[PDB]
Amino acid sequence: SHRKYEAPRHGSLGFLPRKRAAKQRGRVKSFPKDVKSKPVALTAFLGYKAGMTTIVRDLDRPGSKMHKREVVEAATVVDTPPMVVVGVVGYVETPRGLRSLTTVWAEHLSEEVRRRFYKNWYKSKKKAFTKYSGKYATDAKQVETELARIKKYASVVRVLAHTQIKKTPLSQKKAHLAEIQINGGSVSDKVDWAKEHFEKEVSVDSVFEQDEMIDVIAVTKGHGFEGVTHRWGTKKLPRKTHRGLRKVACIGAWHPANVNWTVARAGQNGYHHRTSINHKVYRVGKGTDEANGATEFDRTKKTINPMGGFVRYGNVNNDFVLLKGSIPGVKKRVVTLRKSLYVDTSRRAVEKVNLKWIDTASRFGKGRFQTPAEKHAFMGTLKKDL
Amino acid sequence: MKIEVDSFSGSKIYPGRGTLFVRGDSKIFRFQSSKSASLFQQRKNPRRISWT
Amino acid sequence: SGNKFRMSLALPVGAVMNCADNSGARNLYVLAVKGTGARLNRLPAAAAGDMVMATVKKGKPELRKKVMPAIVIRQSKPWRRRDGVYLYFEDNAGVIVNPKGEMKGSAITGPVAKECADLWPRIASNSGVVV
RNA sequence: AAUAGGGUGAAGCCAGAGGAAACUCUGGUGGAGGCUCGUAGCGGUUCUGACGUGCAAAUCGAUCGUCGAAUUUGGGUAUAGG
RNA sequence: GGCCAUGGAAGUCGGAAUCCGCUAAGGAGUGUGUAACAACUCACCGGCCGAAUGAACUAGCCCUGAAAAUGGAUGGCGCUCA
RNA sequence: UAACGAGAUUCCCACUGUCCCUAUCUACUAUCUAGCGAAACCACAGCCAAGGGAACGGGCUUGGCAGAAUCAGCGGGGAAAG
RNA sequence: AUAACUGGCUUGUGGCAGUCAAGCGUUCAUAGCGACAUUGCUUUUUGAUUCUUCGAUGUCGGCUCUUCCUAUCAUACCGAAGCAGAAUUCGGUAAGCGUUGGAUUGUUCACCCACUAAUAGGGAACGUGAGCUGGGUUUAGACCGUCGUGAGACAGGUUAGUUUUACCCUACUGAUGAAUGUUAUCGCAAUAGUAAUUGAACUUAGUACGAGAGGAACCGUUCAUUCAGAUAAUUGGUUUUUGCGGCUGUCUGAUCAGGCAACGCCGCGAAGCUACCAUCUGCUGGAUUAUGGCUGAACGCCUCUAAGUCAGAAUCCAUGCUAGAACG
Ligand SMILES: [Mg+2]
Ligand SMILES: [Mg+2]
Ligand SMILES: [Mg+2]
Ligand SMILES: [Mg+2]
Ligand SMILES: [Mg+2]
Ligand SMILES: [Mg+2]
Ligand SMILES: [Mg+2]
Ligand SMILES: [Mg+2]
Ligand SMILES: [Mg+2]
Ligand SMILES: [Mg+2]
Ligand SMILES: [Mg+2]
Ligand SMILES: [Mg+2]
Ligand SMILES: [Mg+2]
Ligand SMILES: [Mg+2]
Ligand SMILES: [Mg+2]
Ligand SMILES: [Mg+2]
Ligand SMILES: [Mg+2]
Ligand SMILES: [Mg+2]
Ligand SMILES: [Mg+2]
Ligand SMILES: [Mg+2]
Ligand SMILES: [Mg+2]
Ligand SMILES: [Mg+2]
Ligand SMILES: [Mg+2]
Ligand SMILES: [Mg+2]
Ligand SMILES: [Mg+2]
Ligand SMILES: [Mg+2]
Ligand SMILES: [Mg+2]
Ligand SMILES: [Mg+2]
Ligand SMILES: [Mg+2]
Ligand SMILES: [Mg+2]
Ligand SMILES: [Mg+2]
Ligand SMILES: [Mg+2]
Ligand SMILES: [Mg+2]
Ligand SMILES: [Mg+2]
Ligand SMILES: [Mg+2]
Ligand SMILES: [Mg+2]
Ligand SMILES: [Mg+2]
Ligand SMILES: [Mg+2]
Ligand SMILES: [Mg+2]
Ligand SMILES: [Mg+2]
Ligand SMILES: [Mg+2]
Ligand SMILES: [Mg+2]
Ligand SMILES: [Mg+2]
Ligand SMILES: [Mg+2]
Ligand SMILES: [Mg+2]
Ligand SMILES: [Mg+2]
Ligand SMILES: [Mg+2]
Ligand SMILES: [Mg+2]
Ligand SMILES: [Mg+2]
Ligand SMILES: [Mg+2]
Ligand SMILES: [Mg+2]
Ligand SMILES: [Mg+2]
Ligand SMILES: [Mg+2]
Ligand SMILES: [Mg+2]
Ligand SMILES: [Mg+2]
Ligand SMILES: [Mg+2]
Ligand SMILES: [Mg+2]
Ligand SMILES: [Mg+2]
Ligand SMILES: [Mg+2]
Ligand SMILES: [Mg+2]
Ligand SMILES: [Mg+2]
Ligand SMILES: [Mg+2]
Ligand SMILES: [Mg+2]
Ligand SMILES: [Mg+2]
Ligand SMILES: [Mg+2]
Ligand SMILES: [Mg+2]
Ligand SMILES: [Mg+2]
Ligand SMILES: [Mg+2]
Ligand SMILES: [Mg+2]
Ligand SMILES: [Mg+2]
Ligand SMILES: [Mg+2]
Ligand SMILES: [Mg+2]
Ligand SMILES: [Mg+2]
Ligand SMILES: [Mg+2]
Ligand SMILES: [Mg+2]
Ligand SMILES: [Mg+2]
Ligand SMILES: [Mg+2]
Ligand SMILES: [Mg+2]
Ligand SMILES: [Mg+2]
Ligand SMILES: [Mg+2]
Ligand SMILES: [Mg+2]
Ligand SMILES: [Mg+2]
Ligand SMILES: [Mg+2]
Ligand SMILES: [Mg+2]
Ligand SMILES: [Mg+2]
Ligand SMILES: [Mg+2]
Ligand SMILES: [Mg+2]
Ligand SMILES: [Mg+2]
Ligand SMILES: [Mg+2]
Ligand SMILES: [Mg+2]
Ligand SMILES: [Mg+2]
Ligand SMILES: [Mg+2]
Ligand SMILES: [Mg+2]
Ligand SMILES: [Mg+2]
Ligand SMILES: [Mg+2]
Ligand SMILES: [Mg+2]
Ligand SMILES: [Mg+2]
Ligand SMILES: [Mg+2]
Ligand SMILES: [Mg+2]
Ligand SMILES: [Mg+2]
Ligand SMILES: [Mg+2]
Ligand SMILES: [Mg+2]
Ligand SMILES: [Mg+2]
Ligand SMILES: [Mg+2]
Ligand SMILES: [Mg+2]
Ligand SMILES: [Mg+2]
Ligand SMILES: [Mg+2]
Ligand SMILES: [Mg+2]
Ligand SMILES: [Mg+2]
Ligand SMILES: [Mg+2]
Ligand SMILES: [Mg+2]
Ligand SMILES: [Mg+2]
Ligand SMILES: [Mg+2]
Ligand SMILES: [Mg+2]
Ligand SMILES: [Mg+2]
Ligand SMILES: [Mg+2]
Ligand SMILES: [Mg+2]
Ligand SMILES: [Mg+2]
Ligand SMILES: [Mg+2]
Ligand SMILES: [Mg+2]
Ligand SMILES: [Mg+2]
Ligand SMILES: [Mg+2]
Ligand SMILES: [Mg+2]
Ligand SMILES: [Mg+2]
Ligand SMILES: [Mg+2]
Ligand SMILES: [Mg+2]
Ligand SMILES: [Mg+2]
Ligand SMILES: [Mg+2]
Ligand SMILES: [Mg+2]
Ligand SMILES: [Mg+2]
Ligand SMILES: [Mg+2]
Ligand SMILES: [Mg+2]
Repeated sequence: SHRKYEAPRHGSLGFLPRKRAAKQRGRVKSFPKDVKSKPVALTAFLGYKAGMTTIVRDLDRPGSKMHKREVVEAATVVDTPPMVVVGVVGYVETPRGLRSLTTVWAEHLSEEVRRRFYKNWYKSKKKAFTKYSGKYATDAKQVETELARIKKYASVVRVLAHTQIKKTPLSQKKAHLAEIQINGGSVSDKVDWAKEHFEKEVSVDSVFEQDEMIDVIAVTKGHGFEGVTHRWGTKKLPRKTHRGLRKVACIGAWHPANVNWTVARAGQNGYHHRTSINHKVYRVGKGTDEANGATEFDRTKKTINPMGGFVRYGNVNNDFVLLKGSIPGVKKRVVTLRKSLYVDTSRRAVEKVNLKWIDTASRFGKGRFQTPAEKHAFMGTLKKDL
Repeated sequence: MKIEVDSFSGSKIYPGRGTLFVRGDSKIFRFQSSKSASLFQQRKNPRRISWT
Repeated sequence: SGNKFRMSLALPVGAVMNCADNSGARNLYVLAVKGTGARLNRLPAAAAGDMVMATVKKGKPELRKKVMPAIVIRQSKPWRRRDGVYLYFEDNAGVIVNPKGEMKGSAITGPVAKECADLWPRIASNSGVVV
């Protein structure tokens, strides 16, 4: 017999299996499609989730009841110090898919990126890339030959870049190394750009502009093993049910004499790889700017950091990106920021954002001050100040 | 945008922070956090709350 | 005649609110909410500015035992406005109206949510303080 | 042989008041009852709770009926398979 | 402008009639188009051309008729002058 | 039919997480370890679909397929056990 | 060797659909219907039978959850009308997507109130009891009515009546892992899965249409329903932070400072977790179905079709998204 009433299914079948990600660094499954006519430019950047804040902004949305009126919106801070270019990979179009042809590396690698290739760095002789560094001996013709091979045969050129994680407050010393696809220009142009950028820093302001829409690749928060009630949002069984109520009562019909793959079952929740799209860039801040949190209406000399620092992260002393809303991951997670895969002309995508004010009260409690000067002005002299 | 002031303690209210209570007599009350709001719903005297 | 943003629902089916107009009713018992879709076991629920089908549980005898439209004008469940402000009233109140949103009373006691006044010009006309 | 602590306030009795009388009223005192709230006790309503290869071949937890009598109970004794 | 109905319908609204004359040729009308006519077009007759043509029926294969629940069975693959 | 009722039934006030619609916390389990160490059950065993068949196959036929050793949960099946 | 669930054959009966076309439809058989007859399909009815199970397959209903069918209630695109508009009716491709909240009833069924785009019908051992519940039915106690001399009966009514076990195998959900020289980093992508859905308001516009009454639609704009995936700014919830303060009883001769009350109680309470009780995000190309066409024979005309060809659906395949074959 049929179900008494027709209700929608619990959960999405397009995010199965709900298993842990193979790596903690989210990987870009698909890059923006290459257009030769554009200039040579990067399509992605690596950052670290610092924390969330609040802004005030005047809305430009004709026909809305909040048009030209202040709205209060949640925002996410991504600490993004400039990345260092250390390598380049060539991809070839084959009848079996993309296949990596060659990887060319830079002469000098910093210690933070050479720690990426080790599980026990302190016990090692640190021999990685020493003979390869010797490959540059007084003519470096091996490197030029491989680069010419890439120019001759590669159809997709990607750069290898790593974060400068020593500039962040994280205690982790391993850098995060990723492939970032190069778009724009011919294959020769991409290869020349990659070679000429070896051992150089690339900033966020060269990849993302303000008011842009970008996508976020990250691994979500882990919750461990979870029951069906919270893992899948199933209905709780009555209070008086024997042997418990946080279950799915019927896990299958008599036939097929098996449990179906579509039935909600208890298991591991969170720590999934996710791609979240259409997050607007409200601010690309600079670490050298002493008015990160200042706007054109709030001229308080103020960094983006709240009072007492970001909870469980620290201070953002680098360039940063202020994104609208929420992005996947937890604090300190490595986050991949990717350019959008399509052209959005909606009023939400083309609106020019001008910020009024950014909240910098403490996130560690009911903070009520934006600045220590404001605090001591409100409370006056204390006993500890003498 | 405007900085608001707590009705019970004088604490500075920034956009979004705290709750806003409209009594039956349409008097508008502003609370910067749940702490002062909870005291007010207990009909405490802010004049006698030692930190307001 | 209006497009108000989503608000936290305050009055599920079975809730009894105050009747804030001088029509002679004192209670308004919610039995349905206009615009409620389908979801198994989920109760229809109304926010301020929502049209409701209601009966008068307490009031003049000629107002009792009938289904009539009403509009919620204030709610005690806090809800967030697009300016970030969380606000709530001291009580939940409504007024009896037509299917067109026209009041059967002629005055409103107490404040009215700006969400409700922005959506029903009839209730705005008869309203005093609007928050 | 055993049965915390409270509530209610029956007869009888004392004083005063009204009435022509027959009588009535008020304030106390008194401490009745297979009365009542409720321990121990005796019982075992509900969770159709726990457990349900148990601590246990009937228990455990909360909740509950009654709790000064047709009360509870030890021992001795009598009644024995149509 | 055949008639009667019908304001009128004159072929083209419903009824009648179902005629005659000439015509190789014309329905007292095929339709468009009209308030009706006009107007255009078909039955209809001819002028042109260079051998087929029209109607009804019969039965072979194929198609329609042909809608059920796990995914699935000419045994499977697959097969189209097989 | 007053009073009484762990009796059956309907409604109202208060209360409420019974529910909208779920969330959070504590102890003991579960979990891992040292030591100790049973029982039910057992033709052989253990992936599916269709066919046919004692008309609902783990085994047969035809297909899909198929790669050691494993852990915590789970309650579709073993037409599970009793 | 034989009756009460499911299952199997049948399909009278139940349900659904055809054929001819006497009639209905102001005229007019077939826009929409359609008698007398006649051909079928289905197994959600009930019969008929008794093949399997009586060294037992837990027999109603509801709750929960997944999936499938289409004879489509709504949503997409269209053809038809006795389609002027609006509305409505018939039909095609269509199961991608949705199909509700309640009063009474154990109910399935039913019937009302109400919202809604719609409140379609069904299957999977009449799905689903080592998932629950146990109101009904169907043990034993008891009451009533009728029947019986009686013990008792009732397919009549009523009340109270134990719902057991998973640690095995498989399967599902997740989690490790030997060996394919070792170890590390970055990758490719076969295959499998897949995601969005519907409504309202403004403008178009009191316009087209219409005597009037009435009254659309495309582009665009702002919101909302159901769903999905995240997130913890803010607000709310939670407190063994037993963090701070308060309170009672008792104990330490008093104070200070503490112990206990099977976390003693109360107010606040960060962090963490978490809520349509909070916020953010949910993409764009091709090929097609129905259908409407172009050229064009067959058949000197005609014809969307035969060869060839254009546009085109909530469909399909990609883009994108999830896993990464532990013998790629
Ligand atoms: Mg069912
Ligand atoms: Mg790709
Ligand atoms: Mg090589
Ligand atoms: Mg090579
Ligand atoms: Mg945890
Ligand atoms: Mg944790
Ligand atoms: Mg949980
Ligand atoms: Mg139970
Ligand atoms: Mg157990
Ligand atoms: Mg915080
Ligand atoms: Mg709070
Ligand atoms: Mg329900
Ligand atoms: Mg006297
Ligand atoms: Mg006296
Ligand atoms: Mg006494
Ligand atoms: Mg007492
Ligand atoms: Mg006894
Ligand atoms: Mg007991
Ligand atoms: Mg029990
Ligand atoms: Mg047990
Ligand atoms: Mg027992
Ligand atoms: Mg008691
Ligand atoms: Mg007691
Ligand atoms: Mg007793
Ligand atoms: Mg008693
Ligand atoms: Mg005997
Ligand atoms: Mg004998
Ligand atoms: Mg004998
Ligand atoms: Mg005998
Ligand atoms: Mg067939
Ligand atoms: Mg089939
Ligand atoms: Mg075949
Ligand atoms: Mg065949
Ligand atoms: Mg053969
Ligand atoms: Mg009772
Ligand atoms: Mg009772
Ligand atoms: Mg009765
Ligand atoms: Mg266990
Ligand atoms: Mg051990
Ligand atoms: Mg043994
Ligand atoms: Mg079949
Ligand atoms: Mg077969
Ligand atoms: Mg079979
Ligand atoms: Mg068979
Ligand atoms: Mg069968
Ligand atoms: Mg099988
Ligand atoms: Mg078997
Ligand atoms: Mg085989
Ligand atoms: Mg194994
Ligand atoms: Mg089983
Ligand atoms: Mg077993
Ligand atoms: Mg059965
Ligand atoms: Mg069957
Ligand atoms: Mg039949
Ligand atoms: Mg049949
Ligand atoms: Mg029949
Ligand atoms: Mg018929
Ligand atoms: Mg026909
Ligand atoms: Mg049958
Ligand atoms: Mg039927
Ligand atoms: Mg038999
Ligand atoms: Mg049988
Ligand atoms: Mg049997
Ligand atoms: Mg049995
Ligand atoms: Mg059995
Ligand atoms: Mg048997
Ligand atoms: Mg049986
Ligand atoms: Mg069974
Ligand atoms: Mg029910
Ligand atoms: Mg169909
Ligand atoms: Mg249709
Ligand atoms: Mg007609
Ligand atoms: Mg479906
Ligand atoms: Mg299908
Ligand atoms: Mg789609
Ligand atoms: Mg509804
Ligand atoms: Mg219903
Ligand atoms: Mg109900
Ligand atoms: Mg009810
Ligand atoms: Mg009900
Ligand atoms: Mg009921
Ligand atoms: Mg119905
Ligand atoms: Mg059946
Ligand atoms: Mg059944
Ligand atoms: Mg059971
Ligand atoms: Mg059942
Ligand atoms: Mg079962
Ligand atoms: Mg019963
Ligand atoms: Mg049963
Ligand atoms: Mg009985
Ligand atoms: Mg009889
Ligand atoms: Mg008699
Ligand atoms: Mg008798
Ligand atoms: Mg009998
Ligand atoms: Mg009976
Ligand atoms: Mg009964
Ligand atoms: Mg179990
Ligand atoms: Mg168990
Ligand atoms: Mg076992
Ligand atoms: Mg076994
Ligand atoms: Mg497996
Ligand atoms: Mg497994
Ligand atoms: Mg897995
Ligand atoms: Mg859409
Ligand atoms: Mg208008
Ligand atoms: Mg008008
Ligand atoms: Mg007009
Ligand atoms: Mg006009
Ligand atoms: Mg006009
Ligand atoms: Mg007209
Ligand atoms: Mg009008
Ligand atoms: Mg439109
Ligand atoms: Mg969620
Ligand atoms: Mg506390
Ligand atoms: Mg206190
Ligand atoms: Mg004290
Ligand atoms: Mg002590
Ligand atoms: Mg203590
Ligand atoms: Mg004690
Ligand atoms: Mg609190
Ligand atoms: Mg909090
Ligand atoms: Mg913490
Ligand atoms: Mg959601
Ligand atoms: Mg949205
Ligand atoms: Mg997407
Ligand atoms: Mg196209
Ligand atoms: Mg075509
Ligand atoms: Mg063709
Ligand atoms: Mg991989
Ligand atoms: Mg692999
Ligand atoms: Mg091999
Ligand atoms: Mg091999």
